[PDB]
Amino acid sequence: YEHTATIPNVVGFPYKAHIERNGFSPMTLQLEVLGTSLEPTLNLEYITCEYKTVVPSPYIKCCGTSECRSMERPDYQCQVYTGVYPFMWGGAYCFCDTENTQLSEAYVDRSDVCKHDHAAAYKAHTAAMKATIRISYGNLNQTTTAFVNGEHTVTVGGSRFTFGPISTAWTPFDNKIVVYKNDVYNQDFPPYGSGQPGRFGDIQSRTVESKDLYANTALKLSRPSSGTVHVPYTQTPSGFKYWLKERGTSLNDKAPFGCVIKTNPVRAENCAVGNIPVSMDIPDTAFTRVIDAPAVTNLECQVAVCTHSSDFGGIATLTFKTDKPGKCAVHSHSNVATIQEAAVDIKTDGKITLHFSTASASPAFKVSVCSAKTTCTAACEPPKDHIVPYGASHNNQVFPDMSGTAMTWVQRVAGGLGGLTLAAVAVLILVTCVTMRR
Amino acid sequence: YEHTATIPNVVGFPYKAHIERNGFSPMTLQLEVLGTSLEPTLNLEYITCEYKTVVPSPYIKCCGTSECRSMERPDYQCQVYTGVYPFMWGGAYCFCDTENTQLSEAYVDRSDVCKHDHAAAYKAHTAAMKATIRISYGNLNQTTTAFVNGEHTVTVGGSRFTFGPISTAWTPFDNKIVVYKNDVYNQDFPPYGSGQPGRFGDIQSRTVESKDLYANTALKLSRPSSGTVHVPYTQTPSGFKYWLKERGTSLNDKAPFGCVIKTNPVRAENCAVGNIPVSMDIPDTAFTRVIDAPAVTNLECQVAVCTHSSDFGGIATLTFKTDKPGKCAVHSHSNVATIQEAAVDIKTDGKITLHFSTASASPAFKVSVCSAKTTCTAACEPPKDHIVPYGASHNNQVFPDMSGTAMTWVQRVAGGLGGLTLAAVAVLILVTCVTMRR
Amino acid sequence: RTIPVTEDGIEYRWGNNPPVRLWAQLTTEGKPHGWPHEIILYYYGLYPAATI
Ligand SMILES: CCCCCCCC/C=C\CCCCCCCC(=O)OC[C@H](COP(=O)(O)OCC[N+](C)(C)C)OC(=O)CCCCCCC/C=C/CCCCCCCC
Ligand SMILES: CCCCCCCC/C=C\CCCCCCCC(=O)O[C@H](COC(=O)CCCCCCC/C=C/CCCCCCCC)COP(=O)(O)OCC[N+](C)(C)C
Ligand SMILES: *[C@@H]1O[C@H](CO)[C@@H](O[C@@H]2O[C@H](CO)[C@@H](O[C@@H]3O[C@H](CO)[C@@H](O)[C@H](O)[C@@H]3O)[C@H](O)[C@H]2NC(C)=O)[C@H](O)[C@H]1NC(C)=O
Ligand SMILES: *[C@@H]1O[C@H](CO)[C@@H](O[C@@H]2O[C@H](CO)[C@@H](O)[C@H](O)[C@H]2NC(C)=O)[C@H](O)[C@H]1NC(C)=O
Ligand SMILES: *[C@@H]1O[C@H](CO)[C@@H](O[C@@H]2O[C@H](CO)[C@@H](O)[C@H](O)[C@H]2NC(C)=O)[C@H](O)[C@H]1NC(C)=O
Ligand SMILES: CC(C)CCC[C@@H](C)[C@H]1CC[C@H]2[C@@H]3CC=C4C[C@@H](O)CC[C@]4(C)[C@H]3CC[C@]12C
Ligand SMILES: CCCCCCCCCCCCCCCCCC(=O)O
Ligand SMILES: CCCCCCCCCCCCCCCCCC(=O)O
Ligand SMILES: CCCCCCCCCCCCCCCC(=O)O
Ligand SMILES: CCCCCCCCCCCCCCCC(=O)O
Ligand SMILES: CCCCCCCCCCCCCCCC(=O)O
Ligand SMILES: CCCCCCCCCCCCCCCC(=O)O
Ligand SMILES: *[C@@H]1O[C@H](CO)[C@@H](O)[C@H](O)[C@H]1NC(C)=O
Ligand SMILES: *[C@@H]1O[C@H](CO)[C@@H](O)[C@H](O)[C@H]1NC(C)=O
Repeated sequence: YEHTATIPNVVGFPYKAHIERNGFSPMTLQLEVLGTSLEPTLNLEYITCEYKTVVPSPYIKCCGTSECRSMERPDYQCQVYTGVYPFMWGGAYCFCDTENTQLSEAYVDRSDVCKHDHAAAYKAHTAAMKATIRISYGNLNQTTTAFVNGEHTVTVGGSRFTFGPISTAWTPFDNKIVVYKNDVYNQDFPPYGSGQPGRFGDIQSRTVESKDLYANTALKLSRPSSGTVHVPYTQTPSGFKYWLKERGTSLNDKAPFGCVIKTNPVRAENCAVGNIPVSMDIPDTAFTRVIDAPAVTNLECQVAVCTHSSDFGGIATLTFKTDKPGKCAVHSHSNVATIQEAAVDIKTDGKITLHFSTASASPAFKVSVCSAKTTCTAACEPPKDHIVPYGASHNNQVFPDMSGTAMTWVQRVAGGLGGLTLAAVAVLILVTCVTMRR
Repeated sequence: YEHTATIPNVVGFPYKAHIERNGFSPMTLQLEVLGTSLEPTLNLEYITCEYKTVVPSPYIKCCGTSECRSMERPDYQCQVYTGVYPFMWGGAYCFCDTENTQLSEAYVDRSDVCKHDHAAAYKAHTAAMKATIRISYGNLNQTTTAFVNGEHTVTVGGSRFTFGPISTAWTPFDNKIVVYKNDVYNQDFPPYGSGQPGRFGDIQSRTVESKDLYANTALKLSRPSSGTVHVPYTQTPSGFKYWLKERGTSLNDKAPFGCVIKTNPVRAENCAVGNIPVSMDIPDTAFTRVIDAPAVTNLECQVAVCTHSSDFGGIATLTFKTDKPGKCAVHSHSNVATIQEAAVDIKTDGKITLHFSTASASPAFKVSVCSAKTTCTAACEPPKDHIVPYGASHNNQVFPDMSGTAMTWVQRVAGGLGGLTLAAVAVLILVTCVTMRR
Repeated sequence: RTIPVTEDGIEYRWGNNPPVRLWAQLTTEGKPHGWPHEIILYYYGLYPAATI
């Protein structure tokens, strides 16, 4: 059977889709969102971590001279210092007074635990949404997972279900994404090969298995002091540790729509935004015939108590007359209220109770039991709690009924004013007619 | 030094970027595209291959009866047949003539060489371009590779080079991509879980290591014939082999702009479309001072022979007077012609030859030798070969010079007509002035 | 077989032979710097419709 429905993208909302099949008894279906996942595509740019300044022991050329040797090392520095007279504990290291050179060599290398402790810069685009849906209709009760697009169909008890394209392309991740362990940051990391010392990206490596390493740490070399072997050098501190103690909070603490950001792989789950179109393919076996379905007539709706709270604070009493017991499908054709249950026990007493959630003072929702029809009218009340720990189960409709007390007074005032205006119009029209008659 | 240039996205063409540095002698640079690669991002949808129909030996219940058992097997079929009287070579297998059942069981499984022989369905988006560029200026001659975007800088002999993003977002791949070995096809493969028997995607598997397999091959079971044990079944042939012998040609045979499609990874190389912006950071060391650069004066340009062919069919003779020998930078400030050489030997004889490529009958390009200035005018000729095996080395400019013979005749006709029109205007103006005078 | 070759050129492959790329030059029967009508012919042999 061909049928399409649209559901909210809310986790824990008991959406109900009603099928009015022609030759069969109506069926009401429970579409439940158990959990979603918005999965972006990540393009790794480089790997940033703490660096390691390797300063080997200086060669001290006692009464001699060497020259600097060029080396293919990131941030390599080399300096031959003349006139040095170092000292050791036992005495003077070199033989002459000022005829001596010391070779100072230093460079930047990937730290031993970039393999362990590192941050990855990513680009996020084309987020792919996948959601978990429970289908429970008639006698079956199943849960399946499908990609949310008009190109995936999953079998549920012989049924072909396709969760159509998500309504919005909104994503919480920006173009540039930096991931450290379980935290994701929306950060404009510097482009590869253009890093500054002391900031994030001072040293950059394309891959963990990369052999090429870019380092810009402003390494400097200076004369040793007289009678000391220490290879003086002044260098900018690691920008990775600076970022670590200036990162602040991650995207989990600022994501809109209550998104929960996790990593491995980077994803945003249970975001409450947009709608999920649903296309349904139900076979004949699921439906029930009206010859075996009870015939329900004389359905009136009266309401004892109703409160427009977040939960199902409305209580509806229905009276009807059936011929045989069985199970009807109940639905609200109006978004002013949502009936908690979908099928109730139908027996000879011809008197059932329904729980519904509304948000308006005077809701007018319509209830159909099997094929019967009736109108439910109520005066719902402002509820008791300022705060509750659960979300609203209604559609958040606050427009009162056309026949509500407020709309009744408004309509009375409008009717009186319109009667006065039409009386004035008729009087002037008659007067003008008489004037042209004379 | 800050300088930006724009180059064509053509392989085998050397762009000549000229730097007019203020305090130094002009320098002309070689921008050579050795090879590009447009690299799309692939999202694997499913894996399609030939299937394997596994038909085990049928259980023949001699004078007895069994029931079919449901199995969690893709495309599973299980039909029981009563009244069977099979025969073997030695005689009748069962005992009773009609009191017997045979259990027919068949199913579809991933073939043993889907691990080897399979086709992958992909989605292509966000193609990333990377190009190989040779830089040879002054005394250096180097080749480097960089991603074509305004976020990558590569060091070339102390210089900071950044190739800004591809002028156009055009890609040869469509949304849906099917890859088989070294061929790529722009095919609308069926969505996952919605395959038809006998076509591509009749059986689908998410991954090569997937345990779940979707199969829709319309498998059918039918009564065995009397006195035979053969498990009859009729099934749709594999859609994979149908696609293999109906695939046709791949994207390599229809890609625009002469793109060459390869796999591992899927890419489009050497596509001739768009422009590649270039940002240049040249230090002082590369440039040469005008005090050590020769001073060139009295530069006239006369042209012996020129043919507007694809190659450098134009020959230019320049006369000048210098004080010392050395090396000037030569450039064409007009796209009409492109000088083959960027620096020529400058000596005392004061005459130099140049090779240039043009496409117009009467080109007017301007040549600067060191800091000198002159105008080159020529009458180029229609060339000899209807077809050549090499691309054009010019900018394809066919507008003749403002002073060319055709433009000379046009301008003469326009001047005569304008003189006649202005004479008529003056005569009428004088006549009207006299009329208002009287 | 007849193959049209234009300014952008073609690349034809036949059998297992490596591909061959060919480009078309700016050829025509017109005279470039002669009388006006020869120049008409020259700019008509290449880019017909535009010069028409
Ligand atoms: C002393 C006498 C006072 C009488 C005052 C007016 C009384 C008459 C009012 C209505 C007459 C009935 C005709 C229907 C026209 C208005 C319909 C209406 O009222 O609701 C229409 C919609 C439905 O509501 P919803 O819950 O689906 O959307 C709320 C979204 N949520 C709750 C999720 C945040 O509401 C919306 O979208 C509205 C969203 C915000 C609109 C702000 C503009 C304020 C004007 C409203 C219209 C009132 C008319 C004023 C003059 C009339 C002359 C008598
Ligand atoms: C007295 C006669 C006055 C009547 C003139 C009427 C004009 C005709 C109108 C429509 C013609 C449609 C065809 C498109 C025009 C293409 C031109 C173009 O596009 O020019 C382009 C740019 O030009 C300019 O920058 C402007 C300079 C010229 C404009 C005004 C010049 C003054 C007078 C015109 C002389 C020509 C006409 C008179 C000769 C006839 C006498 C017997 C040529 O450069 P290019 O090689 O990139 O072009 C090749 C195209 N490529 C390489 C992209 C394939
Ligand atoms: C053993 O110790 C002797 C001490 O005499 C070293 O002789 C010194 O060797 C240095 C080598 O650089 C020489 O200095 C030289 O002096 C000349 C003249 O001023 C000047 O051109 C340079 O300063 C030149 O290097 C010189 O032979 C000598 N210097 C002194 C006398 O203090 C000898 O090299 C040592 N050999 C070893 C291997 O231990
Ligand atoms: C279908 O079955 C699921 C799983 O058993 C039901 O979910 C549970 O319902 C019972 C109460 O009846 C409790 O264990 C929990 O409330 C639910 N556990 C969960 C959330 O896994 C679910 O109620 C059924 N769905 C229908 C029939 O609507
Ligand atoms: C700079 O070097 C490149 C690479 O060596 C030169 O390219 C070579 O050109 C010669 C002709 O002189 C060819 O025979 C070689 O096959 C080319 N080598 C290649 C393509 O790998 C290039 O000509 C030089 N450019 C200058 C001198 O500016
Ligand atoms: C000697 C005189 C009278 C000959 C007449 C000159 C005319 C016919 C020639 C001179 C320059 C020519 C143009 C030069 C450039 C172009 C651009 C090209 O993409 C199409 C043809 C077109 C538009 C040519 C059309 C014909 C043209 C206008
Ligand atoms: C809705 C009810 C419709 C009935 C309308 C009743 C008409 C009112 C009765 C008197 C109307 C007379 C007003 C016209 C003024 C008479 C003086 C004049 O025309 O010069
Ligand atoms: C470019 C050269 C400028 C010189 C212009 C010369 C003027 C032409 C000489 C005669 C002009 C007389 C035409 C006006 C008609 C006279 C009869 C009348 O006005 O009733
Ligand atoms: C809405 C209340 C009922 C509607 C009728 C109201 C009667 C109003 C009185 C009529 C106006 C007096 C008639 C003479 C007016 C005139 O022509 O000057
Ligand atoms: C909304 C203001 C009036 C516009 C609508 C005009 C259509 C109704 C026709 C007007 C009445 C004409 C009948 C003749 C009587 C008269 O002259 O007053
Ligand atoms: C372009 C050639 C030179 C331009 C001058 C052309 C001279 C044309 C002759 C002038 C027109 C005759 C004067 C009397 C016209 C009148 O008023 O009727
Ligand atoms: C392009 C057509 C004419 C429009 C430009 C008008 C500006 C020039 C002024 C016209 C001439 C007025 C001088 C008085 C002489 C006369 O009456 O003819
Ligand atoms: C959030 O997401 C996971 C999987 O997407 C789901 O299993 C979990 O129940 C969800 N949490 C909520 C809000 O119920
Ligand atoms: C095509 O591409 C490769 C790499 O992108 C390059 O090495 C090769 O030279 C190119 N072929 C041409 C057209 O020169």
